[PDB]
Amino acid sequence: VELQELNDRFANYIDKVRFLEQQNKILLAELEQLKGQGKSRLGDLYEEEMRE
Amino acid sequence: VELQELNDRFANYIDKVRFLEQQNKILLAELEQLKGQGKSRLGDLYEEEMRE
Amino acid sequence: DVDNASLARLDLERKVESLQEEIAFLKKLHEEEIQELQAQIQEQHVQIDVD
Amino acid sequence: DVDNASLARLDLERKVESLQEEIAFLKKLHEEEIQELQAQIQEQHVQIDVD
Amino acid sequence: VSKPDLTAALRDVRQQYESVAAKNLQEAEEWYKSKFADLSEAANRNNDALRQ
Amino acid sequence: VSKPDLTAALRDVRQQYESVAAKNLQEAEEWYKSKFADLSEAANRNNDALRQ
Amino acid sequence: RLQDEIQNMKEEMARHLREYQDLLNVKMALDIEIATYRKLLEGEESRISLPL
Amino acid sequence: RLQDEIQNMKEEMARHLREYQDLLNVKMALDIEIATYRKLLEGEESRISLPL
Amino acid sequence: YASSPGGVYATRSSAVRLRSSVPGVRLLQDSVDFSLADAINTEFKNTRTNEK
Amino acid sequence: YASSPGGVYATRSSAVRLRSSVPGVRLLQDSVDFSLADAINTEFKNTRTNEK
Repeated sequence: VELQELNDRFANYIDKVRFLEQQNKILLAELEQLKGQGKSRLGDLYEEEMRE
Repeated sequence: VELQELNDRFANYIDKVRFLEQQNKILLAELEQLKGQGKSRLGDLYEEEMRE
Repeated sequence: DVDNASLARLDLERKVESLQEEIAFLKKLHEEEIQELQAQIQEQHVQIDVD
Repeated sequence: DVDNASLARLDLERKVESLQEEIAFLKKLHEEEIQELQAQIQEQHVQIDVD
Repeated sequence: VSKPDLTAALRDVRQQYESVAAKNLQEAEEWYKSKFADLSEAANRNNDALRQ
Repeated sequence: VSKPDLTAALRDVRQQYESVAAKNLQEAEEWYKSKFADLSEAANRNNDALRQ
Repeated sequence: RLQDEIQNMKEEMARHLREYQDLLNVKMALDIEIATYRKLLEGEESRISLPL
Repeated sequence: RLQDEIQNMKEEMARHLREYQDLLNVKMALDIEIATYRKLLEGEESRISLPL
Repeated sequence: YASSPGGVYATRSSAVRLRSSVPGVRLLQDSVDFSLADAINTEFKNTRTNEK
Repeated sequence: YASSPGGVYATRSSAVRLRSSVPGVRLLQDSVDFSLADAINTEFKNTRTNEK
């Protein structure tokens, strides 16, 4: 348990990697919502309304 | 070291709470553009379908 | 081409009516897009950062 | 009134045509405003071990 | 206490300030649309003045 | 206070300032584009006033 | 008037080229931020004997 | 109509790459400040732990 | 893991050269990537991730 | 093992579109409700309010 504070200090440093993997996963979903809406979908629509 | 393993179980139970919230947060982010904008972008599209 | 164009003037009274509710769906879309930005700001940060 | 009525059509249609290219332009620029938000989420990486 | 304190709320305030910077960027895309609408309407009005 | 943590929140206030300063330059860029549409369609209107 | 409609459709295509490359810059940002959170994590593996 | 939106594009997109770069510059500045903190706080946890 | 279900892409259609005039009553499309709303659908879910 | 094909072919048809010189195509522009998307936006508020 001098070796279980240990593995769980190592675990919180791995779980730091999971916290960045999760914040980076919200970031990499939000970045696809950004690209999908901002320039593509809103451009794709109003470029056909401007043609009408 | 049971007092220190109790802080290290606080970290591994805070990992478990960080994942509880962040697996909800990834699911709210991977949904909220399908809900709120998921009705406003559907009127936005029905007025293009109404334009032709 | 004027009878066509003067009926076409009445088309803009209908198209400006239609586009004013499209711009109302687009305003509602900005109010939902601002609520979604505040959801995304809370959603990306409660896990407590790098550790 | 071919010219006047179809030009009264066009002087409004060109305003909405320009404003819809400007909405597309403001939305391909709002992509860069959400990219400054995504840059904050990318910089939060940053901090120390909790408890 | 095993948990420290306030240390949580300071990292959560940190990630909420990083999220409030993302909200201010989201509202600055509504400012960007507003100036792109100033442009689009100036382009329409000067077009309808030369079509006139 | 065992590690400062708050120095991150002060950098996120700085990244908010640098993001908002960049979007304030884009508000001015779209206002300069509005003026470029005014000047360009005034030059087209002068070429049409010469036909008129 | 067809060069207006066509070159406005080539503006929005040219905008979608830069906005798809903004979405690639959000990906490439997450690629380097994952990499540089890995440049934190050698020091966080050092910081409790821990995230490799 | 082509120039105002292809310039709103050209100016916004040369800003969005820099605006993502400056959110990632706030993240980089936080990474250095978090090092200067980490090598002292988690770097006195060092005599249990260590740095970068 | 297969892209394009059924082999699908937008293959060129081109028909008989029908010269219809079409007076072009536009549906304008305020959802030309209402996208700020779908990045906001990802933030209606990053707000869920932070709370979780 | 879930080998299940979640991708169904959303079947498109476009047989060769003859001389539509028949003018009898009335306009209708009926859209979008989609009140289920505002119910889903309310379920994202409710799911966040449960996560809170």
